[PDB]
Amino acid sequence: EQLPESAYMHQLLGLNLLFLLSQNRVAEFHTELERLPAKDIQTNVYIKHPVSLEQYLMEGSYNKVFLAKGNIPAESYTFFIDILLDTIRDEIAGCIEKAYEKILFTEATRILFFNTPKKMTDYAKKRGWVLGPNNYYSFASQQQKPEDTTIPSTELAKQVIEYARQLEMIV
Amino acid sequence: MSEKKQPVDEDNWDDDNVEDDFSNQLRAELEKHGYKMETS
Amino acid sequence: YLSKIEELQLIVNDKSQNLRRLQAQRNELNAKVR
Amino acid sequence: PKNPDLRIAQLRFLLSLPEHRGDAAVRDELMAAVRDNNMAPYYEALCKSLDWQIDVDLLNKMKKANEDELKRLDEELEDAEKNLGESEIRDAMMAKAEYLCRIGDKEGALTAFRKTYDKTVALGHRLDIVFYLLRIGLFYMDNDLITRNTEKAKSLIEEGGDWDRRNRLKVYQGLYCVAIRDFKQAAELFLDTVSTFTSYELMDYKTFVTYTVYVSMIALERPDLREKVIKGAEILEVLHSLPAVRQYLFSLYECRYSVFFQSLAVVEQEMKKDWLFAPHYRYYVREMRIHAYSQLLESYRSLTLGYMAEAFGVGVEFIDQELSRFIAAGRLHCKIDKVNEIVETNRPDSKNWQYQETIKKGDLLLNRVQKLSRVINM
Amino acid sequence: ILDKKFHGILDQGEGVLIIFDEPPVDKTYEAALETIQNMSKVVDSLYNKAKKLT
Amino acid sequence: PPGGGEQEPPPPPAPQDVEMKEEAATGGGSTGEADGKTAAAAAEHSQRELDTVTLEDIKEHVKQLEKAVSGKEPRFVLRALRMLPSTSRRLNHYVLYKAVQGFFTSNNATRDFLLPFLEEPMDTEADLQFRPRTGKAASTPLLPEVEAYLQLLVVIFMMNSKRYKEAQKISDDLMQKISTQNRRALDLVAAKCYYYHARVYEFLDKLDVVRSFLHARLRTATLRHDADGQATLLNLLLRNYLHYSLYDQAEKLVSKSVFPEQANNNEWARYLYYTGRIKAIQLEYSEARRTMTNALRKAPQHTAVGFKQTVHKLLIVVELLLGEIPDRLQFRQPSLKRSLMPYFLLTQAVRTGNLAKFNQVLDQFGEKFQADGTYTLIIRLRHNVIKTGVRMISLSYSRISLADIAQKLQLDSPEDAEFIVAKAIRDGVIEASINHEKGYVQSKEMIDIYSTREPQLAFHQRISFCLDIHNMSVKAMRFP
Amino acid sequence: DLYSRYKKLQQELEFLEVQEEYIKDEQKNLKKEFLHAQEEVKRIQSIPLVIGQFLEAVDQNTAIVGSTTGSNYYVRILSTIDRELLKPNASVALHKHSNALV
Repeated sequence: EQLPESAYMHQLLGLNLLFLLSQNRVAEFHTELERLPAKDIQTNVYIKHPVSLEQYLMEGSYNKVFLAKGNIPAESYTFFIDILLDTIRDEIAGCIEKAYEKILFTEATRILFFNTPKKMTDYAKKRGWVLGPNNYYSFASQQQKPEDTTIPSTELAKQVIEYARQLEMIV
Repeated sequence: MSEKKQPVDEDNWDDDNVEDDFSNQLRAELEKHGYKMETS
Repeated sequence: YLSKIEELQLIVNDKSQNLRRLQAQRNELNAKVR
Repeated sequence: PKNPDLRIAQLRFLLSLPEHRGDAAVRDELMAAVRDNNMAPYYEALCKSLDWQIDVDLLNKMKKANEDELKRLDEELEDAEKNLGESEIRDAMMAKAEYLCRIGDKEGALTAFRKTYDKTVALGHRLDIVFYLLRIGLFYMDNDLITRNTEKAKSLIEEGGDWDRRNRLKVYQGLYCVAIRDFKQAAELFLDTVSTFTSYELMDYKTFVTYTVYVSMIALERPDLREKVIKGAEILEVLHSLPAVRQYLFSLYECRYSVFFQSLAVVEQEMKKDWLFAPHYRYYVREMRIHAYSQLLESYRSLTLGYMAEAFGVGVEFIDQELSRFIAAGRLHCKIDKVNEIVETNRPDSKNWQYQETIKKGDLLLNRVQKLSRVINM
Repeated sequence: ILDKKFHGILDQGEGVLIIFDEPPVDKTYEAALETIQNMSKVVDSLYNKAKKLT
Repeated sequence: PPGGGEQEPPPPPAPQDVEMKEEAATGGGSTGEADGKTAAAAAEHSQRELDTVTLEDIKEHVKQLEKAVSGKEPRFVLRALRMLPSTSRRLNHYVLYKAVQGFFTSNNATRDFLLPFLEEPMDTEADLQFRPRTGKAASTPLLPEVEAYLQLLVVIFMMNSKRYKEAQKISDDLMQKISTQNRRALDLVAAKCYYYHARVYEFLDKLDVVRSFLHARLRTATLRHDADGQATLLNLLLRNYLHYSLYDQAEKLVSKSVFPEQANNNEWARYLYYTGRIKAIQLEYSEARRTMTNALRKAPQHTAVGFKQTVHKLLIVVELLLGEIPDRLQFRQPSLKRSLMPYFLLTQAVRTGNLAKFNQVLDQFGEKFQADGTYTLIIRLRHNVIKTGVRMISLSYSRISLADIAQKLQLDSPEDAEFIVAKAIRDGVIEASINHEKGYVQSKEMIDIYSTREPQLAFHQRISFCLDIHNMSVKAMRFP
Repeated sequence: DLYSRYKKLQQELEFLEVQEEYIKDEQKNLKKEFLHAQEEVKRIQSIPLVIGQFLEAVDQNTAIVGSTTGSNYYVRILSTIDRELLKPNASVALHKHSNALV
């Protein structure tokens, strides 16, 4: 415990924070934040702004994250915030399947990226969301809970065989 | 016995749940009635 | 050392003797009631 | 002599908790304190009231008069053991020891009560002692010393069927049930209102009427409510006496959905400045709100704020936030819409209320038996 | 409706009354009055616990 | 001054009576009866020695001025005790030194003769045989010198007393530990002295040398002997490897020593608590909240004892991080309101849908957070707050506009109300459908896949727990 | 001596194995013993029953009855009887020769 200061100390942990966020190492992400108690909180905007970035990545905010990505006046970060770009690309490509029952195409152009790309072919073909007239169309799927009725019945067979088994015991 | 090692250091509760509903907003809510009967 | 610790962790196993105490009082119960 | 003793604890509550209300209370607290020779129960309030500039002689002459009155009886005891009556010593200074205990604190209570209790074989004196315990344990709000001899008195009640102690303890357990959040029990104990003797704790029979309406307007919905307080007559005459009592009754039974908070404003502002409702008036208000909203929402399913603004009152956003909190509180299930101006109801609310209370009591009972079963074996 | 003489629901834009009913709620009493008493059971056993401890 | 002159004689002798006879009878029973007792990892007099340690945790701490225990140290160290006929004159000396203390005044030799207060177990070729005698007589003198709490020139002599206790570790790890369990008596004595050893290292720097020593001290269990020392040393290894951030916790994961199987209900319960905090720091909640609750209800045996309120504090951190939340002051104490009320105002803020109440409390009591070491709540609890708000309002409104709920919950924009509610669906909170042309979020209701699935799963837990109650009840009833 | 002191402990380990196996089967067997013993008790009634009346009880498993033969007896009782069913005054079945509560 001598610890003299250095050149890239305050943002080398930001580099590790960035790519260990881009690995989805969230347990590592929150056990890494412990060794610098107030350095990561009170100050050091290239720690506080990556974790404010993650504070926006907490719930669902997409383009506010890209505003924060559109302002880092530090060094490159690009080889890992492009991984963050892609992990937001499949984030919209994951949360598309919810109650976007119909969406006009150019708002998806705004949120996704790339105005008239072949990435619209990538999404509309690798994904579903049938490229119809100015609209990604939502298909329907069901579960019905029909047959089960039986996995209830056999898991209750397991559970009540267990109840009877523990009440059963005698040695 | 039980020295509990020290390096370290109804009547009350259901209506405290209800009071946590009552705490930050409308504590003595009786006048806001008469405050807002003439507002709109 | 080889013939030393083996006896000790053998005598660690004597909770089975107390289980036999439990079951001996249980057998006492059932035999006397019968 | 503990009959005028309730107004003391009344003013003990009424003085200290409202900040600006601190003049008339200390005035007639003095007017009650420097007579009756009161010495002990007000040292806390002496540290809550003023300095009482000369505490030197004005109270020590009083406690010296108390010492004279005390050991005239404690030197009457040898004159009463000369002719042993029914232990005339203890029979004399039992009520005079409760005089001394009206002066004193609860130590004179806890020794004089259990002293004179094993004297008598006539249980009426025992019943009077139990009344004394219930009253002084209510004075210090000792809600646990009194629940012992509630049961131990009901054992002394129920050797048959009587008048006195049955109706008296009906009043006593009614006040204990209204002390805690217990309302259907308070209504069932205040069911009588017929042979409730004009008392010291019933300092007005009219106040007894106000209490038994202020809990019966919560307890039951309507399957005896009209029959007791509307179709009845003995309650109807004395609620016909006061306007404000009959006001909320015929309001809520008439469903005048705007005068409700006027009536409730009067009753609630009195409820603030009234004792034995201090942890209670807050849940009381939302209770009345949901109880009115139930009988409103029961009839209609095609209703909205556009029906609220003219028959209920104003502040559509207040209706919005209030019903939002009360519906999202797991209470009065009915679903509301935004600007399409729709408040739809769920027509049975009897699916999960079925499942509800059983899990909600099993939670607390299992949490009890966890710790208490792991108490044994260290 | 208010007097429980009747199990209905009204319409204002339609003038339609509709009748519906589901009687049995025996499970609530059935278990709740067990549990409320067993509270007092374990509170009676509290004294035996305090006697065996100290 | 004459009054103080007669306030001088009565304070020595009654401590000089009971503080004498406690270790006289108790230590005689312990050291002599540890020969037999087929389970003498701790004798019944060793639990009585635990009880006397509980007594002089509040009776006397310092080396006792006014000349009371100041002669008990050169009395109780000057013990050769080679064989029992050579101890009878010492049994007389136990009263003869009291006669010396009564005829004259005693001689309080502080901080100079304490190191030749460690040469009396060498007196005229003395004994290393009864190491619980010399171990208990190296704890009960030398640890009240630490309860003097001097921290001046004798912390090195504290340390050298603990170096002679490392020589007690040498005699512990070499001298004939076959079936006597002098080692395990010294494992409970080791627990005690390692706590006070640890407090010495609390008043000084990090013990990374003695952390390697503590590594070896843990690993010397399970192979030479294996009883309860692994427990005590496991928590004594945990105590700062919690407080220091790095690796240590994956080691707690891969630790195949979670199970020392009994720890007098004290160490086991607090072990549950420590590993509960450990599982709580890596965001795992349901696995952690059960051992948090069990650790709270497992060692409760006071009223507001402190670290009981530390566990009762930390317990609802993870439940602020769940979404379901209890009212915390269900166990409030009159020695607790100070240490509950800012934290209770925090959970007060969380139990509504507001976030502007929540954001103020960080800047309010971030210094309290610096004290409590719980910064991780504020980076992620906003998530749970907004999930609670959207859950509440979604249960409220059947059909809501995003451009109303967003500004009602200060989101400042309607377009990410789509995002937050879209992951209120994607994260599985709400089912509610949206037209993303008009911006309205209609919500519907159903039951009966509730009643087909949901209650029976809870009843399975209830009856598994109550049948475990039945199992433990019978298998602990059957000792008679 | 450690060759002997280590080798002789294997015998006691084998012994504790044996008895831990043994008391399980004993415990299982004794319930079969117990129920057949219960029903071998039950040969007492079968058709010569005489009717006394219950008068008093000393304590557990001892009572006092007075027969309809005028006199009065100090009898023992069977462990079969549920003790709720008695002690105001009940017509009770007695044995002829032994004259005991049945």
